[PDB]
Amino acid sequence: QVQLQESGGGLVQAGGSLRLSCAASGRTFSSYAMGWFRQAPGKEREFVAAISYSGSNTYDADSVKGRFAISRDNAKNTVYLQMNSLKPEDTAVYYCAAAGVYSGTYTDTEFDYWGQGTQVTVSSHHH
Amino acid sequence: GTQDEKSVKNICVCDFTDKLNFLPLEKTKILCELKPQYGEDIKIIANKEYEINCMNNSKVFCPLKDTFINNTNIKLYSPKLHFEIKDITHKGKNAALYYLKIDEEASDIFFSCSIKPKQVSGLLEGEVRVNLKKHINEEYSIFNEEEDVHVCDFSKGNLDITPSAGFYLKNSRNVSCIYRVIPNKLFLIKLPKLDIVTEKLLPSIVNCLSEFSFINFTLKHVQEGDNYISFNVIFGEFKKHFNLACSLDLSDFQQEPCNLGKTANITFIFSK
Ligand SMILES: *[C@@H]1O[C@H](CO)[C@@H](O[C@@H]2O[C@H](CO)[C@@H](O[C@@H]3O[C@H](CO[C@H]4O[C@H](CO)[C@@H](O)[C@H](O)[C@@H]4O)[C@@H](O)[C@H](O[C@H]4O[C@H](CO)[C@@H](O)[C@H](O)[C@@H]4O)[C@@H]3O)[C@H](O)[C@H]2NC(C)=O)[C@H](O)[C@H]1NC(C)=O
Ligand SMILES: *[C@@H]1O[C@H](CO)[C@@H](O[C@@H]2O[C@H](CO)[C@@H](O[C@@H]3O[C@H](CO[C@H]4O[C@H](CO)[C@@H](O)[C@H](O)[C@@H]4O)[C@@H](O)[C@H](O[C@H]4O[C@H](CO)[C@@H](O)[C@H](O)[C@@H]4O)[C@@H]3O)[C@H](O)[C@H]2NC(C)=O)[C@H](O)[C@H]1NC(C)=O
Ligand SMILES: *[C@@H]1O[C@H](CO)[C@@H](O[C@@H]2O[C@H](CO)[C@@H](O)[C@H](O)[C@H]2NC(C)=O)[C@H](O)[C@H]1NC(C)=O
Ligand SMILES: *[C@@H]1O[C@H](CO)[C@@H](O)[C@H](O)[C@H]1NC(C)=O
Repeated sequence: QVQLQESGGGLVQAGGSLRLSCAASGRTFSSYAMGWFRQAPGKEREFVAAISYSGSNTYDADSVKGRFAISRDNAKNTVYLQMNSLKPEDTAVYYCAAAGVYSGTYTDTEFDYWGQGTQVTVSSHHH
Repeated sequence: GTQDEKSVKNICVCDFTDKLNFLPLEKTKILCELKPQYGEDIKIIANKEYEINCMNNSKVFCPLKDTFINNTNIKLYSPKLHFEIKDITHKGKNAALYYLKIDEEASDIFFSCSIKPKQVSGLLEGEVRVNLKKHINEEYSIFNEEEDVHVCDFSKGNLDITPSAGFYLKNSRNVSCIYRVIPNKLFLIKLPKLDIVTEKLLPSIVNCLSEFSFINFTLKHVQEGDNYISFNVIFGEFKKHFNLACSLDLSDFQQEPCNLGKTANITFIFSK
């Protein structure tokens, strides 16, 4: 039993940075593996990043390789997503997910409990 | 559509009979989470028509890689476990028996099983999660009345620092034994029969006691037994009322394919 809630989302310019946060409650945080997902309006839900139980193994996708880095803090019962060099097509609602069993899958099958999702929209063409 | 989580459980048994035969609108998965404690045994009962990937074809947790390993037997990580996969007709209906026998000395493990009904639509799933792990990590000096000695056993039991494939996190690999220092009495530290126990833990415990000069101690023997490398130390008459705790770290000791040790933490109480 675990619930999730995202924060830190909003509006940003191209090449900026956002510190997305996701807190949990209920069952022990350090006993579940966390991972971020996003769904662009119209397109389907794709895999973003993933962090293991202790935080040693990180699993990322090709679209956000290097740009997005996932970090977890077992003490704070919170997982973070550091987004850097946001390309304009990153405009999507970013979902937080927790998985009781996790074998490193890059899909939504292993994740059981999900959050709500915050809106992240990035503009471009200077100002 | 979120993946709906259902939960079922019985008395030391996981019954999925006549619970996976319907079709929901969204993806669902019924869970049976169990944590054996006092050497209890577990039964997994489900309909024979369901496709069950359990026991010999389970998903086991690997502490070395901090992930799960697919399609593996659980005896490959907890050898003392033994099971049987038979065909019984429970409550009239043909059922599948997944009876596991959990000994007391069986090493800690963490694996899951997938109970999937064969259908063109895979919206419904069954899962059983098994979490065998020690839950007591803080005990006292077990004074053996026969030999008149104190024992802090880290070679087995709850304070076992032997490399195990149990689901323990970074700040959970902390076991501790508390020995209220009785002057001029023998104190035993039973440790696993390992090569590096004498090579690094024995120098580690020596340096912990020599730094404090007011601690009166005398190392007698390092006796190799059947399975325990017992450190025999006698603490003499102490002067100042002090308190000491020493750390014998084996959590970093890797053991193929997934087993990892624990950090021993012996707390010495010097009270008059
Ligand atoms: C237990 O079982 C599960 C399920 O099979 C396994 O989980 C899989 O784990 C593997 C890795 O171990 C995952 O493989 C990864 O798949 C990614 C999917 O990307 C696809 O889509 C993009 C976009 O179209 C394509 O470009 C891409 O080619 C794929 O078609 C790959 O992107 C990953 O590639 C990575 O490595 C290559 C080589 O270095 C790099 O070039 C890439 O940039 C990237 O870094 C990778 O191949 C797989 O997705 C997981 N799920 C599934 C369903 O297979 C567990 O691993 C398994 N565990 C054990 C212990 O057996
Ligand atoms: C984990 O362990 C379990 C068992 O503990 C494995 O599950 C299966 O266990 C059975 C044990 O009997 C394996 O044997 C299979 O038996 C099937 C039953 O058919 C027999 O009985 C009927 C009458 O009831 C006869 O008419 C029939 O001829 C058989 O005598 C067979 O259908 C199976 O497949 C093939 O067997 C022979 C040999 O080639 C062929 O002649 C058959 O026509 C048929 O094609 C088999 O004999 C069974 O193999 C086990 N399953 C699998 C997939 O192998 C789990 O598999 C195991 N998990 C693993 C290994 O990951
Ligand atoms: C068990 O937890 C303790 C802390 O509660 C860890 O103690 C470490 O002790 C060394 C001794 O010099 C310190 O330098 C470290 O800073 C301590 N760690 C922390 C996180 O404070 C000990 O390592 C733990 N045992 C493990 C993880 O096996
Ligand atoms: C050892 O156990 C004692 C028990 O009081 C505790 O105070 C101490 O922090 C522990 N040390 C380590 C390294 O875990």
